[PDB]
Amino acid sequence: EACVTSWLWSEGEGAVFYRVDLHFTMYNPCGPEPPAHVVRAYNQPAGDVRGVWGKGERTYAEQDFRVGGTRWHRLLRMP
Amino acid sequence: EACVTSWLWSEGEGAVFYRVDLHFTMYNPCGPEPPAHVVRAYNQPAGDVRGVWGKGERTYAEQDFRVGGTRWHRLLRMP
Repeated sequence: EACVTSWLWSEGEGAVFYRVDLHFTMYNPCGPEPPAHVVRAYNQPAGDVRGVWGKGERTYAEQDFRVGGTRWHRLLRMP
Repeated sequence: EACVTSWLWSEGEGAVFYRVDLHFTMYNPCGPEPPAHVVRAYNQPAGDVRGVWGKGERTYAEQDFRVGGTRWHRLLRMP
């Protein structure tokens, strides 16, 4: 049982910032449901990747994408 | 501060299963580092999607992919 993280922010005014942490720790979920738009945004397969940052040790991949009508960003661990 | 989840399993003998939960709750991470191969597998942009299951209310998208030499699967919430 352990953990990693990633971040998730949007562009345009009214932008939201996200510091997400993922825990790899039969019935029922594990809590509530934030704004559902922030879920359908962190999951969407942004097949395009145009960034590789961080300092490794740790390696993050940066990936912009438009959903509906709002441009995001999403940097995830990538060893 | 709240939560969603998703699952992550592999094919071929010696397969691992994963029940992952994501918490959208300046310095430092948030814990340890599981087997790094399971991180570089849940993050990889599987741009291809060939599944839409669950019962909605809740909606999951199913998406197979080959990394290196191991075929996975990955079903994520998609409202």
